[PDB]
Amino acid sequence: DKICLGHHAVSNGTKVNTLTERGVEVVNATETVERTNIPRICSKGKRTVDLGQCGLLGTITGPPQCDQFLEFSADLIIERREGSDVCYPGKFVNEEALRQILRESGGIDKEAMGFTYSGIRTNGATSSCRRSGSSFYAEMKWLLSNTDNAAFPQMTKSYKNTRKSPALIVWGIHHSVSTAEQTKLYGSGNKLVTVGSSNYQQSFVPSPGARTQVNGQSGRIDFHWLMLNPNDTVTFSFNGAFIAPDRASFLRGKSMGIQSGVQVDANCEGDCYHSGGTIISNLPFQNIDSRAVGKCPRYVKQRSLLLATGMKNVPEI
Amino acid sequence: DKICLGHHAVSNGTKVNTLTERGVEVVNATETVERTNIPRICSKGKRTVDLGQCGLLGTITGPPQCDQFLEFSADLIIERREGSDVCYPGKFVNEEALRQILRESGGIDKEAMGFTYSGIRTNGATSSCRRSGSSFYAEMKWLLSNTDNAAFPQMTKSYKNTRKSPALIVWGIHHSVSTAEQTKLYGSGNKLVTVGSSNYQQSFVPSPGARTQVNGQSGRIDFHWLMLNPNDTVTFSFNGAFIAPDRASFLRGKSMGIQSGVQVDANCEGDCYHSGGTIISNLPFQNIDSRAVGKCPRYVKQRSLLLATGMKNVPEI
Amino acid sequence: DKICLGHHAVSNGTKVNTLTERGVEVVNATETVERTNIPRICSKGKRTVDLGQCGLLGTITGPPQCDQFLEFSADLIIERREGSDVCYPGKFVNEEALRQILRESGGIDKEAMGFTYSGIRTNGATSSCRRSGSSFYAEMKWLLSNTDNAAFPQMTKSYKNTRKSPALIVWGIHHSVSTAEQTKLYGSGNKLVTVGSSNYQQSFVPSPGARTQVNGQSGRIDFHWLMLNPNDTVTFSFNGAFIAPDRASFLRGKSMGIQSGVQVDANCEGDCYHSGGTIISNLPFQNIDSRAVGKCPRYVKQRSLLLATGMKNVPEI
Amino acid sequence: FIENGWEGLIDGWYGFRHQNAQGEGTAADYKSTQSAIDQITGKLNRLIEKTNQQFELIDNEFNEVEKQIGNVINWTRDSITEVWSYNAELLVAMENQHTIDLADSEMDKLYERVKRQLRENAEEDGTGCFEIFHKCDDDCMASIRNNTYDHSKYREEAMQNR
Amino acid sequence: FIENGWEGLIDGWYGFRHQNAQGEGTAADYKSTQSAIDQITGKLNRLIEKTNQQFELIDNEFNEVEKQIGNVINWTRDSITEVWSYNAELLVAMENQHTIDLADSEMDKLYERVKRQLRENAEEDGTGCFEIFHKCDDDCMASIRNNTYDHSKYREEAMQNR
Amino acid sequence: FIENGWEGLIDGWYGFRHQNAQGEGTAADYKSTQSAIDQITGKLNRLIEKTNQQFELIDNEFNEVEKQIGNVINWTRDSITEVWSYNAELLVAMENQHTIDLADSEMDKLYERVKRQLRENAEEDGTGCFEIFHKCDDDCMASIRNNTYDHSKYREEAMQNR
Ligand SMILES: CC(=O)N[C@@H]1[C@@H](O)[C@H](O[C@@H]2O[C@H](CO)[C@H](O)[C@H](O[C@]3(C(=O)O)C[C@H](O)[C@@H](NC(C)=O)[C@H]([C@H](O)[C@H](O)CO)O3)[C@H]2O)[C@@H](CO)O[C@H]1O
Ligand SMILES: CC(=O)N[C@@H]1[C@@H](O)[C@H](O[C@@H]2O[C@H](CO)[C@H](O)[C@H](O[C@]3(C(=O)O)C[C@H](O)[C@@H](NC(C)=O)[C@H]([C@H](O)[C@H](O)CO)O3)[C@H]2O)[C@@H](CO)O[C@H]1O
Ligand SMILES: CC(=O)N[C@@H]1[C@@H](O)[C@H](O[C@@H]2O[C@H](CO)[C@H](O)[C@H](O[C@]3(C(=O)O)C[C@H](O)[C@@H](NC(C)=O)[C@H]([C@H](O)[C@H](O)CO)O3)[C@H]2O)[C@@H](CO)O[C@H]1O
Ligand SMILES: *[C@@H]1O[C@H](CO)[C@@H](O)[C@H](O)[C@H]1NC(C)=O
Ligand SMILES: *[C@@H]1O[C@H](CO)[C@@H](O)[C@H](O)[C@H]1NC(C)=O
Ligand SMILES: *[C@@H]1O[C@H](CO)[C@@H](O)[C@H](O)[C@H]1NC(C)=O
Ligand SMILES: *[C@@H]1O[C@H](CO)[C@@H](O)[C@H](O)[C@H]1NC(C)=O
Ligand SMILES: *[C@@H]1O[C@H](CO)[C@@H](O)[C@H](O)[C@H]1NC(C)=O
Ligand SMILES: *[C@@H]1O[C@H](CO)[C@@H](O)[C@H](O)[C@H]1NC(C)=O
Repeated sequence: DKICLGHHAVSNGTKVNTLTERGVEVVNATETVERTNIPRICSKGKRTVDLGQCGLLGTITGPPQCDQFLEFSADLIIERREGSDVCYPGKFVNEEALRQILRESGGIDKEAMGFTYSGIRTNGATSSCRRSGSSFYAEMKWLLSNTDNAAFPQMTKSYKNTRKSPALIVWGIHHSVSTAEQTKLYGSGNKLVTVGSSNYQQSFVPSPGARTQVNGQSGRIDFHWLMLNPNDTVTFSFNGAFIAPDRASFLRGKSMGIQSGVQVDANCEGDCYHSGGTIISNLPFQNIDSRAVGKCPRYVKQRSLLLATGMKNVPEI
Repeated sequence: DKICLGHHAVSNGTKVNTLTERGVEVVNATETVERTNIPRICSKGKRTVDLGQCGLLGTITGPPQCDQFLEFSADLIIERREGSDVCYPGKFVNEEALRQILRESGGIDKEAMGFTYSGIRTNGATSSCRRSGSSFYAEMKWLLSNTDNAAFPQMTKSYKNTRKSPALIVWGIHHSVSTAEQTKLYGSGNKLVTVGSSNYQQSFVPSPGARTQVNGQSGRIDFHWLMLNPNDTVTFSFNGAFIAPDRASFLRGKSMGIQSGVQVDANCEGDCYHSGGTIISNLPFQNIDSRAVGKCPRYVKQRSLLLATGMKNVPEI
Repeated sequence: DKICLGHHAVSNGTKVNTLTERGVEVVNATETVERTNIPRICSKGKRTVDLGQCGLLGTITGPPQCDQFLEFSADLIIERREGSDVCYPGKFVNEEALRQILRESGGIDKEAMGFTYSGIRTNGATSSCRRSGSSFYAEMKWLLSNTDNAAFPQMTKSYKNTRKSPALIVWGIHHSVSTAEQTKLYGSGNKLVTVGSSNYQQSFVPSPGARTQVNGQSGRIDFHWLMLNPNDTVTFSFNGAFIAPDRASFLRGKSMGIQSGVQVDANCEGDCYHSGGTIISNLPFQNIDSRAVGKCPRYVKQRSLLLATGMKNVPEI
Repeated sequence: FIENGWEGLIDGWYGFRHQNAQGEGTAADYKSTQSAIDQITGKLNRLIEKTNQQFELIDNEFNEVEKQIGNVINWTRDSITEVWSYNAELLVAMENQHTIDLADSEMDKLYERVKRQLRENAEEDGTGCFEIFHKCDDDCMASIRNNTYDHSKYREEAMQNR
Repeated sequence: FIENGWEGLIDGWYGFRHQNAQGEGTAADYKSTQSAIDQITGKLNRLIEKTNQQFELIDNEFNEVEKQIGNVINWTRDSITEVWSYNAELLVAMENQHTIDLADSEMDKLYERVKRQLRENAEEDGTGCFEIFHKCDDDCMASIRNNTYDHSKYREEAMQNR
Repeated sequence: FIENGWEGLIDGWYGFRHQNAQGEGTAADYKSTQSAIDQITGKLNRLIEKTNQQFELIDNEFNEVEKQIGNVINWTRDSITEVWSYNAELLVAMENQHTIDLADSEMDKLYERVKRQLRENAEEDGTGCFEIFHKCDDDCMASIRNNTYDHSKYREEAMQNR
């Protein structure tokens, strides 16, 4: 007579690593590092806007591509490689900070500033921003002299933020192709555009000169911005070469912005996004993209880390 | 006959977490995450200055609020929300870097630069900086023309740092309310203030224009600074719109600066500070303030992590 | 009769630390924190350049000290404390970013830009950059008027990057000792140097004035740079006070740059470098230099952490 | 068990395999199996937990950020990547060691349970079997399996045969 | 002990509880209790240690720093926060497992000590008790407790009664 | 072994030390020694591993970088330094505890192997020795050492002498 104790085993166990050995055979094991990617932007149940050809900063200035995005509202914002912040060539000082601001803004909310103008013109346009005919940024005003070579009266405009949240103010300096064209637009003399607030004091001057041929133009437009505190007032003192703001932008709520090149899919749900798709996983680690954003597992160098979920597999000799 | 072995237990054990279970009952346990805060700045045995209404940067320029802080000396520096670096409206370029410099400076030590002046005035004042009458920054000089609309002679001043530590130099550009006022102060023409040293070359120009009404004034004063190396010389070449430095600042030793809104308490001792008080704790972790500074336990998301200090509590059935 | 089991011991065991005790005696133990340093730059099998007296940025502009480094090629780049980027006094805007670019560039590759000039001079020199006689930066051109006080014709030059990698472009603004000298060189009037590309729009103006006496001169030269994309064109519009680029720099491959004060040793091999030598170690941690670069063990505060490689040492009573 | 596992035990982790007179039989022990399973699943539940912390963009793969802040960002991200790789590999290795060791400990618990359950009526062959020195039919084996074996019934006969 | 702890043992962690003829008695064992206590307090001393590293301000809650450097600072601080939260929870869990296991190991050490101390003069009932097959008054019990029990005195009588 | 190690055992970690009639002898056990050695060297190979991640300069000890970005860089580097110091000390401590415990476990494995190897022909003195109640010359001791001792040969005599 005899009774025996023992444990189970299989002819098909899996190798794992421990403190003392590399590659012991256990009965069962599971993966802890996620490598499966879903090549779509899983946006099921999320207010999503696909900026497409419209650059994120453009939504504040409003080039034609952003005409449908002047007052968007979203929980998830997607930037595309074909996007563009400008129609007339230019760029934003502190552009990436503004992008990071708008990505989590939940959308924007425009509001008229009420800038009335005296003895100038306010309908400056161009063929780089074509809306039917030669047009301009929908949220801006291209101010120049009345006729040609005429003087620009030294003007001062002010705007009080009568709301409870900071107001995104964006203006623009125009660098002409030459001092002759700068005179043709705003008159002779060195123009000065000073901007003031309760915590802002910068000042700007145009830089006429010859540049490349971006979008058909050799002139440029510097875009500048500042955040206005509640009950605070912005003051613009200018004498030419000034792209005046027509409407302020107020942040709606909160959101998250990603950059991607894959299509939107409202069928799957995901919180971890990267440019290649969505990481739908419950594993604690991932080896897909180190710059993944959202609520993600931690990125690790290793492609696989097998966690043992069974005992040691001693083969039946 | 029989002898038995066993262990203790209680009807009042505490739940902890392990590798294999969540919420097992052990006999005794202690907390590892600190949540108790002392709502005061425990400064027992520390040379402390409470800047109060005086902004930290003001101690270099010396507005009236900082008259008692022109040459302070401290181991712990406290900034207050009611502080202010300026009396006449203005701000510092690279202000937070200078704040982080002064917080660990152990205090400052002023020293006259010996700038003598020829055919101008050096007693420019204002009502925003009131010391009995209209006054100015105690460590600065407001240079303008002799009478009114008069010319400003192109001047050059130099200062050699005859000491063994870097000298904090701070000057100021004055942006007037208009070019007419800029002429009323320093004469016509575009003024230029160039500053040079052995590792510094910046240059500045005034920006006359209309701004808001901070402290009753629409003009501004840009405050700039640089660190001077031993045996190195600073050179100021100017022709108007210049707030000249009267005294240099030398760092005394080392210290640490915090921002808080609670009162000082010389009865308790603490090395871990935040804006809400002092974290007096020997625990390895804390869940009070992630931006706590000093010698602190590590901040963690969890409010509680019970460490078992006893065996498993099996109830007496 | 009797048979006994047991384990070994020694009269000379080593103390280690565990979870429950500090300083138990084990039979054998090994060190995990590396403190041994080799006070040389172990560069066996690596293409190394020792910049010596030549500053890293100088290799782009080419002061005399960098005449042998105009087109270097390396896997390991060593900066020296005696290095200098300039001969005529000046500095680089965004200098450390350019240094970090050149450290991992694998070397540089110059290429003529083909800038031809009309009615000016292109042989401006100085005694601070002495190559036999008064000379200048080997990769630059000092443009001024033909005779003296003569006008500078408003010029525009363009360069297309006809290659597949970004082209490092570097130009220079000249700040003279005075407006009188600025007129003596480039004529009267405020000069303007605008620079444009497909993603760059900056503009610059000279700052004449009196400064210190670095290398015998009181004037300065601001050095600016930009990276050119393939098939993109840079445009320089200038009217004086301009140090024009003669050759562009193209990055060769990849490398790594260190700063050190110890001599090169091609006898030992190492991947972990610091300013004091090379950390040749297989241990997981090090306590030599926290700013060590390369493929290093992790820096830790502790000088020693003994890992037990033997059993507990119970002395033979 | 000492150096062999039972590939035939396909309905449980641990179990009893006996032979007396009616032949050779094998059954699975539910208690120890469920204990080890509950511990391992405890580990799984601990290590699958979702992190509720959201991180957003700080650089840009369309328009490269400024070079200095970009190198600082890359430097920090690579440092944190090293930290999480170390934590991941160390975590998995430690948890694997503790898992194998806890399974072994459960086997020892079962074996010692049977040993004290049989008292002086059996001996240890040395390979995980209990030599019973008395007649033990299927009802006696099943009495050992369901933890109801009374050693007083066979004490005189077992010791007398030993 | 097998499935019950003694709430009456209020002067120690482990101990002996016997009954023979003079009644039922209970006392606490000092050696094992002091061993477990010393190990646990070793853990406490290890985990309370003060960090001597000072960190100062790098942002500003009165005047918000620039937005880009602020988002990089916040990003880094949140990353380090995740690291320290992981390290904290994992540390506490692991230390708890090792603590419970070390207490169990101490109990086993005491039990096996008594088992080898009694030799062949007793048997294991299976629930942490030693059935002594001879007269063992309070002096014999106290001889087991203070680790002075001589098995040769009762060997003939114990084996004869077994 | 219970409270003493053999400084004379200079050719192995564990081993047998006996005395019968021909004198007193000592030899080393190769199997357990090689097991513990292989585990410890496994730890060494795990912890020596080279990190293939390259980090380059982000500050400058010749020309100090700008003050704000410099304080952010220093702040981040000090944070990561704290993380790696914690990971280092905790790793070494945990690995030391597991090392000592695994050595003890190997000793227990050898001892229990001999215990089940001798069956009923010996008793446990309580200090790591097996009292054999029969004549056991050097061939019998060496039969225990090489794991070939047959307990049936001495069973009648051993039990009869016990
Ligand atoms: C193709 C080429 O290289 N030739 C350029 C030539 O383009 C350039 O003239 C500019 O050409 C563009 C189109 O290529 C436009 O026609 C420019 O005119 C407009 C515009 O539509 O943008 C006309 C418009 O009425 C103007 N608006 C206002 C408010 O003034 C603007 C404006 O003048 C400028 O955009 C501001 O810089 O321009 C036209 O100027 C010439 C110019 O020298 O150079 C050739 O080499
Ligand atoms: C209340 C309002 O909106 N009205 C402003 C009016 O304030 C402003 O004049 C300024 O008013 C302030 C007080 O509100 C001061 O009185 C200014 O004068 C002083 C000053 O004390 O600051 C006088 C002083 O002598 C001057 N010092 C020197 C060294 O020149 C300074 C100096 O001129 C300026 O501060 C530099 O910008 O000013 C007074 O100018 C007027 C101005 O247009 O605008 C009304 O709308
Ligand atoms: C020693 C002292 O303090 N005296 C200075 C005196 O140096 C300075 O004149 C400058 O002196 C330096 C040498 O110390 C050079 O001689 C300067 O002349 C040169 C140069 O070689 O750098 C001559 C050269 O032909 C010029 N090149 C061109 C292309 O124009 C340059 C050029 O003018 C300047 O470098 C540009 O700023 O200079 C010489 O000017 C005088 C000047 O006021 O001040 C004394 O105090
Ligand atoms: C292996 O483990 C995984 C995860 O714990 C589980 O889903 C799976 O069913 C297991 N396999 C077996 C055969 O039990
Ligand atoms: C529980 O543990 C804490 C800390 O280790 C200790 O101060 C306290 O006295 C313990 N409680 C008891 C009842 O021993
Ligand atoms: C102690 O350990 C080290 C590293 O594991 C080894 O090189 C050395 O030989 C060991 N010492 C002895 C005496 O075995
Ligand atoms: C940072 O890393 C990314 C890849 O992760 C790279 O594309 C980018 O150029 C790097 N930034 C630099 C080198 O400044
Ligand atoms: C960084 O976080 C703090 C809160 O911890 C917040 O107040 C601040 O606005 C954040 N910085 C940003 C959003 O730039
Ligand atoms: C950063 O730390 C280094 C030393 O590691 C120090 O030399 C440098 O000054 C620090 N940067 C500061 C204080 O801005």
